[PDB]
Amino acid sequence: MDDQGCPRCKTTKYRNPSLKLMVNVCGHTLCESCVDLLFVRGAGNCPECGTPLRKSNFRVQLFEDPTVDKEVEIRKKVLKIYNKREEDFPSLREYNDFLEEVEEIVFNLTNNVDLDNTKKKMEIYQKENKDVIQKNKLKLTREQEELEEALEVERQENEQRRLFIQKEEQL
Amino acid sequence: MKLNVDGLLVYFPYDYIYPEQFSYMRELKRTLDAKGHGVLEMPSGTGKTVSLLALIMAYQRAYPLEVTKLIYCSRTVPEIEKVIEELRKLLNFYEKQEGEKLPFLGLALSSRKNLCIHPEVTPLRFGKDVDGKCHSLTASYVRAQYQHDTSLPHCRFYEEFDAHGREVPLPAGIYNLDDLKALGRRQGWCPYFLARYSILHANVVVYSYHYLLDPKIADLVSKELARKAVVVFDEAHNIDNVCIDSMSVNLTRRTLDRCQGNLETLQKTVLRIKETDEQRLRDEYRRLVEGANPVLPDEVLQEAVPGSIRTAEHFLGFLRRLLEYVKWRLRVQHVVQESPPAFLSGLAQRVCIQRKPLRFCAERLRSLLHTLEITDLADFSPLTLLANFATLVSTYAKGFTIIIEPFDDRTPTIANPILHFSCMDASLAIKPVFERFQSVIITSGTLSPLDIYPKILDFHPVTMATFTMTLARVCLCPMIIGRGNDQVAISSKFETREDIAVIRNYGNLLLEMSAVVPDGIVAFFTSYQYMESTVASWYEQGILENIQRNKLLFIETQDGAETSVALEKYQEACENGRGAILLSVARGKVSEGIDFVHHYGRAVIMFGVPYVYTQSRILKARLEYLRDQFQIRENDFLTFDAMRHAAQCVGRAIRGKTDYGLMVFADKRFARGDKRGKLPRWIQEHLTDANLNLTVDEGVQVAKYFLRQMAQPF
Ligand code: SF4
Ligand SMILES: [Zn+2]
Ligand SMILES: [Zn+2]
Repeated sequence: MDDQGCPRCKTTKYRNPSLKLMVNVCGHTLCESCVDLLFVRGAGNCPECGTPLRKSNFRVQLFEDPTVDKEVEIRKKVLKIYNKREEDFPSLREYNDFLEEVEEIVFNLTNNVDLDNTKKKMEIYQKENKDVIQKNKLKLTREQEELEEALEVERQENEQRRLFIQKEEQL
Repeated sequence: MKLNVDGLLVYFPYDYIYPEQFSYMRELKRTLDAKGHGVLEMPSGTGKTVSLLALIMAYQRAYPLEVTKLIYCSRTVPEIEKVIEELRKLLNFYEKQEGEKLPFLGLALSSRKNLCIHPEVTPLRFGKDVDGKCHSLTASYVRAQYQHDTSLPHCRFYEEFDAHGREVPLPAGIYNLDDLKALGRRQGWCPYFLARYSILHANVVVYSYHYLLDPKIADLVSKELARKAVVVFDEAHNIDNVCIDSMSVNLTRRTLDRCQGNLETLQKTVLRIKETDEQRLRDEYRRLVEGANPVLPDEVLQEAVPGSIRTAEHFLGFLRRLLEYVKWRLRVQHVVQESPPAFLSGLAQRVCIQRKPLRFCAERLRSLLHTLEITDLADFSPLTLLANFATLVSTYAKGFTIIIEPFDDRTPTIANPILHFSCMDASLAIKPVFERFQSVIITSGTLSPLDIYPKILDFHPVTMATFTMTLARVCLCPMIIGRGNDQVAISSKFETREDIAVIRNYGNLLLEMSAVVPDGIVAFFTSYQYMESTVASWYEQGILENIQRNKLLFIETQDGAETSVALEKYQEACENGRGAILLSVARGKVSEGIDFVHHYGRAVIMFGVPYVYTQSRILKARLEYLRDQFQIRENDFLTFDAMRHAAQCVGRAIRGKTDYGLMVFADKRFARGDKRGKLPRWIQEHLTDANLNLTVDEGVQVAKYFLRQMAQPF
């Protein structure tokens, strides 16, 4: 919302900040009033670049920095790969070496051509999915579930503490 | 004067000691013999330093192996200067008694800003600026370039110190800060680094808390060398607040914008470095793979690996992501939100920033920023603050909390929101001191009752004794006035604050007390806004003009320059027969910094019990967490915070040399048993039921009579 305005229609960005960026394969600071303008003609084409889009390639995002928008979306996609837990590797260096390669992949995708990254990702898809990728999908789902359970346990304990001290006072 | 203490024989410079001094020395010797941390209170502002220092020196002589050295800390450098003066006098006395020099060293550490000899940094007074300039001059890059001896300003003092002081340490002696500056000038060495090295072999070292509490700078000079040392904190009743401040980090919108600009400059500098010199500075990557100071204490700090951030670009992107998350989280407009662990979890989920890589953020910032050969760290200081916050949050949140304030107090609508990371318990940050050092003595004056302190700070005290000053004459005659001439309650309650009758009672009491009291009087209010409201009411009425006629009136303001000018004029007014009435705030920095002595602040007036506003959400976390853990009632802790502050701001008049003076508290709340009980023992025992709730007129009459009694000689 801190951006000066859209490259084309920098108006709404001044009147109100309600508009949120729209991510695309192009990687852009697109705005809803401008998304309508893209829908009317082209229907999934970047105005200046002209990059084709299958179905408008539009998804909501909330950060004034377009570079952060693209980086966060690319990282979201990448996290689906190389999600194996650290303890799977006993080697000290290998704990974060693969994370280094992951972030290198992210930076490569942000600016440089993604053809090599896609070919490499196909290679990692075939070799790792056989066993480890689906296993770590399961384990990360388990840890998400148990963290939401633990936060609800914390909030049950806080509600019980509030209501029991109230019943202390009234009793 | 050699005192045959029960433990041993202890020298003493002055001729006579009061029985309270005997009690202090015996209790202190008991604590040292037990070799266990403890806390004790002594009334006198001065005299306690000499007794403590003499006992510690005698104990060191008797059992040198038991205690390696003494680490005596004081609130402020102007105060610690008086301590070094006392130590110098004691050493001169002992040296005269022995007839020869002994291998004893005593020194005081202080900031490079306070003491330094470089003309370039001399004109600048801002501490971050001095730190950055000194880092630039002493940089490893500058040292290597000095080896080349190219045409460039190089700070010769550090180089000469490295050449000479490394080989030869200072034999012995006592050096004040000012005298150490002269020694550094004469020897072409650093008064700072020379003392830093002497810490390795020094019998006595003195420096303020922020040199011994904050893990960033405290640890480096408080390394494990002093495994068994007598660490002592003087007048450290406000130790919890400073220990919390050593951890709390405040993030603001302006600071975040400055961080973003600094980060842009960092990126540009990285590009320039890549195009100019790349391989030599890339060797940093190799040493990083092998594996401003970190805020993580000894055991909490970790150095396994930097993490996923292994290159300049990767680290820069990580900081960009975290800064964007903080920016948005702060921009959100809503009620105050608290989230110690939920903040970390939400950060990791929303922006994909794992806590383990986030942990080493500040350390990797220090290393990478060093690689960049920046001009100075002053420009990038906001980024380092944000990095310290980023590493701290990922380090721990069990006894912490992140508070967000989209709207600031005293402003219906302001575009400068603030994110606080205020701590809740000081035990977390003060644990290393207690654990590392065999025994710590928290010697304090005006101490609110000791029982609370073990609860707030997790330690097992050895002795719990309150020492009462005993003199042939009643130096202090405190009183509490709750009933005015109208026989109306004068409590300064929030709902009763607006009461014009109560304000009038305060004004009339001040008028009469200024009429009778001799030159020099200080009145402490509860807040700036309350003080201004009372002053305005008195101005609308004729009371204020009469007070002005009777005696000069000075007022305190938030601005330090005006505060200093007003206090400077107040001192001259006290010296002259005009007199002065200094209105100030209990929480004001002036109240804690200033010390009142004979013919200074003769009658200390306390207008209302000092209570912090019940809306500041930081205190809500700090207080409800104490209720949940350590089991302290909210009202108990609030009244403790009021009584400790009042004792701090009212205990100055009895500084030393047996200078008479009266402490009047114009609030019926102090008459309550709980307030009296929590009041320090020495003041309370002097206080009696006869004068507990004197009317305004009766208090004035008894004050006049007591001043008559104290006027005559011994
Ligand atoms: S190296 Fe020594 S003399 Fe030079 S600026 Fe730093 S403290 Fe001052
Ligand atoms: Zn637009
Ligand atoms: Zn485009």
